[PDB]
Amino acid sequence: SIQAEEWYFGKITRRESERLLLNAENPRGTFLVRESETTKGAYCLSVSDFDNAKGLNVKHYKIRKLDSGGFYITSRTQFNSLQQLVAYYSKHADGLCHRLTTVCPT
Ligand SMILES: COC(=O)c1cc(C[C@H](NC(C)=O)C(=O)N[C@H]2CCCCN(Cc3ccc(-c4ccccc4)cc3)C2=O)ccc1C(F)(C(=O)O)C(=O)O
Repeated sequence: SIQAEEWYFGKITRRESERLLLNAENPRGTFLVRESETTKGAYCLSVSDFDNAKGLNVKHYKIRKLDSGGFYITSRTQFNSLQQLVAYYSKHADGLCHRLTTVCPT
């Protein structure tokens, strides 16, 4: 039950998730999952990043969910649940700006 996972912020906006992520105390990979503002049934993985080029910044990755059942960022790499997706991405950067590290403070 996703509503329960501590990294699931549910119904919060894009701007708010960015206000939470852009804290100077956040190390690369700080993250939360929320509802997509415009695609029903889609979610967004908001992730903090940091480089000398841009400094502290946020990326937003859409997570699709099929009725066949899979959750994914790229259809090539799918998961049976949001949790497993999160777990995978905490060990693999792959196409993400950085691997999932720590849950975003509130
Ligand atoms: C303007 O925005 C939107 O409409 C909107 C848009 C996005 C996508 C996001 N758009 C914005 C304006 O935030 C974006 O472009 N992120 C990039 C982030 C950087 C990577 C590049 N890329 C393409 C891509 C390439 C590779 C991979 C990848 C990842 C892991 C492994 C393999 C490949 C993922 C994506 C993305 O999707 C997500 C949520 C909402 C949205 F629903 C909304 O309603 O705004 C929201 O904020 O809620």
